Amino acid sequence: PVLADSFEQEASREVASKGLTNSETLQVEQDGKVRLSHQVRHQVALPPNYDYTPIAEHKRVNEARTYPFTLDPFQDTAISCIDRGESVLVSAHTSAGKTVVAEYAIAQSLKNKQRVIYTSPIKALSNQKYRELLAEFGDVGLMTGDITINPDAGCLVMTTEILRSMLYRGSEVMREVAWVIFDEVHYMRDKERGVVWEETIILLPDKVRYVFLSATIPNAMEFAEWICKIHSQPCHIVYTNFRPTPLQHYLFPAHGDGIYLVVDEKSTFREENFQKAMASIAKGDIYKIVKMIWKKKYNPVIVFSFSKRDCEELALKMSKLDFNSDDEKEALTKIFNNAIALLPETDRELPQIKHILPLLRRGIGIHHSGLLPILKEVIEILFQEGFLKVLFATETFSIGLNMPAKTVVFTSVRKWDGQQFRWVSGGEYIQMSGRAGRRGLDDRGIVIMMIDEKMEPQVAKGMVKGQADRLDSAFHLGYNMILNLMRVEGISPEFMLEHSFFQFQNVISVPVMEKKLAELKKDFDGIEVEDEENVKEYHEIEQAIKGYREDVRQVVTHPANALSFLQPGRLVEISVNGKDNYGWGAVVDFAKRINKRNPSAVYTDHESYIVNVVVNTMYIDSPVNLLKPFNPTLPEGIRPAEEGEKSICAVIPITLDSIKSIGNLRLYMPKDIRASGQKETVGKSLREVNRRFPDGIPVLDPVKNMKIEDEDFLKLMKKIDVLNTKLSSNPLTNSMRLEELYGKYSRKHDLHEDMKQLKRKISEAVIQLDDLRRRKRVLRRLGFCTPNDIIELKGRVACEISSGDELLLTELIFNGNFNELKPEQAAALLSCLAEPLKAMREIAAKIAKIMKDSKIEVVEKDYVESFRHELMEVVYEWCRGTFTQICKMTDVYEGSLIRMFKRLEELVKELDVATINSSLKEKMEAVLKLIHRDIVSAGSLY
Repeated sequence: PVLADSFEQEASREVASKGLTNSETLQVEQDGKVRLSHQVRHQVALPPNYDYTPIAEHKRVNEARTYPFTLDPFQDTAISCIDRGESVLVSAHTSAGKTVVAEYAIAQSLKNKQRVIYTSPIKALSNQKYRELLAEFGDVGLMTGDITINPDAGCLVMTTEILRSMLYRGSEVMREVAWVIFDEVHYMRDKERGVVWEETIILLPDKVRYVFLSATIPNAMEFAEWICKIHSQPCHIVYTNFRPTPLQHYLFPAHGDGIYLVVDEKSTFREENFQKAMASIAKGDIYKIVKMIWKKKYNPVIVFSFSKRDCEELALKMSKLDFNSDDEKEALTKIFNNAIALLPETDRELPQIKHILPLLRRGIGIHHSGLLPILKEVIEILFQEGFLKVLFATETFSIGLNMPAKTVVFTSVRKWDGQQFRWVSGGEYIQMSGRAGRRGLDDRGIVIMMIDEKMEPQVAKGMVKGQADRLDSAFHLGYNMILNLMRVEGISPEFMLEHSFFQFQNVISVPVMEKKLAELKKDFDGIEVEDEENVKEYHEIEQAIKGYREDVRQVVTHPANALSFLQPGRLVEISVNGKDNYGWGAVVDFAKRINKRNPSAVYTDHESYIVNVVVNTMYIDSPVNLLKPFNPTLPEGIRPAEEGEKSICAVIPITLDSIKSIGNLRLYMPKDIRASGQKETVGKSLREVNRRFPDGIPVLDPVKNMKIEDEDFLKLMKKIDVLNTKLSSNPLTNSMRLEELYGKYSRKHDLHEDMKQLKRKISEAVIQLDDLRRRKRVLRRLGFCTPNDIIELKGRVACEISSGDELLLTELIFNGNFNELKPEQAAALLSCLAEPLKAMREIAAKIAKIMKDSKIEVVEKDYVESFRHELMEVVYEWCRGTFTQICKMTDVYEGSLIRMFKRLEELVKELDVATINSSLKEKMEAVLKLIHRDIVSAGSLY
């Protein structure tokens, strides 16, 4: 395919505000308004020799849909693609200003008595768009699993999954369908729902036209080419950095009194205001800012926290304040109780609505991942109406609601993940902050970023003036899809892979690699070194030496030997993960690693113990306030200081792989921790000891000190002497150029091994094929036949898609006909004293030996513990019947229930797809009755 018709256009709007500062933010226009611009870029991907007319030159004859306001060029061009009948992709921020474009496509379809599909990811947003489209268009139709009404329609709204099935099933409506409109296309990078999007598209007919709707996305021109490649047709892209109601961006430093406009409505980076801000460098800070905003009247606020545990402590500490808005509570309680009575009664009690309602009263709440879907949409409507003024809410919203604005306040600048404490990304920042600002209802949206760490200009420039995450494919070959590939005709797995966006992105990367591997092949074949033959043998010998003593380190540093040493004060040589030398330090303590985020986790012998060390070589700006206990993942920003930087004393966690050597020395370690100078004094002792051994600290001899006398060990040391001989005995007896000719050849060798690894990434769809090949090799040993056609067992999967592992579950059926009180062991596969949990584990490892036999991933415990015993006895007791009792048996939020209830249940119950093991199909309808009625009519529409 071919790229053409590229152009940028400028556009500018008018709004004036001083906001949260002392001065007016922008140089003012006479009206009291402010002239602000935004750019809007377009290009098209065209098929070879396609007769194209430049979209700028186009004139629409017949306005399908007509609009009251002046359209924007980001809109106006998309609409001319649609009217040229040329697929178009639009990314802009969720002003949902995109809607204008969709509305046009629809109306254009129905004007032509054609049919057109509108897909969103989620059943709910299907209803919301449905109601919206219904009110404007009439013959609209809704297809969820949940709801399905007037399908004999011309405008059909369906979940993305619906469509997937329909393309796989009878391409039925499809025949009359002109345009398919994908909302929230950026969801395709999701590791989960992200394959649905890709698959679906891939399936679709080269003859249907597309309208893609995205949030802003860096490279989307890679997306259109793909469409232009696989549905052989023109695809336009339409991007804008437009912001519906401009944003302002403050840092609130944590000593906490002054507040600094850091990025403007341009976005001009207020560099000076910033460096002022960093200079003025944590519970109560938040209250100060909470009160401040209700007082400064930037009225409703989402206070983003990254954990559930934070949103709950911080929403209640502001439940002291706005217990007012209570002449408003003289109205609130009523639509809030439009609910609790709609409940089952026993499931209407409990610490559920308890608490909550003062916060409701006090114009406040929290935001789940733990509440109830109605508990949260009452809130969402409480937020819609602004009855709640501060919701202490979490990163993650229902994918994705509509939310009140004016005020967005990050409680932080960092995110955990077990545990990197890492900076918010460019991407994360745009989404979360994207919530501040309301159309018309706000002359500006406000972003306030509680910072608490010295942070470089280019770091924050990346975070506050960054871009959104790449759309990168999330495709991969799952079984219950391979089968469906196999069965229905015309459509090979091998056709899917070659057609995936994934293999596409990979296809583009290859000329990229080539240009550099060809750029590196000029440079390795550019460095020529004298007596290369003589240098080499010398270079290799020194490297063989390098490699053996590494083997030695691995022994010493091993927990069988090391641990018996290493008392507080032990001197240790730190090179963490091999790249961060922090030199000598002293042991504070150590501990068996306790991986809490993952129960069934396995660690190396070296990675299995965590060591605390005082080092004094720590870069001074390292946010050492961030590293957590016995968690040797050192946050980005925590580095050792290099030649000519300032240092400090810190206590860091390491693994035994971070240890370069154990000294034969112990200094004094205060058991009084790092308490008020205690770690600094040790810092002075390290300074002393490091000054007392400039050359180095005497290392413990493995043999004379550590009683290490393995036969295997000694032979290693012997090899070392053997080399050290041949090496010394080399005619680079101080060759006067030894450091010059080594350096010259080492660069040659470094570039050589690097040209190898880019020679490998290069040349290799041919990557995805193996899992395909290997999944069939697994599959044939089971349910598909050996010529790769679907047999019986591949009926006991292929139709599923909601598989809690479709193959361990298909295999337990044709084997284990249990009782009634014990088969709640589906908790073991769908949640992520008398036990039949060995029947799945004896069956798994065999299945997992196959997955090992067909050369896929791993059997060993990780496949066997892939199916979790953790909450196996909890969901087990629920099979015997209170809602309030079961919640006393462990520690999982009451929102984990309506998911896993509908996730352990929806696993047991879609077995639609036409009959039979009798004893199953009956004792299991019972299995479905003993849990549904305990929280009966799930029921949740709006």
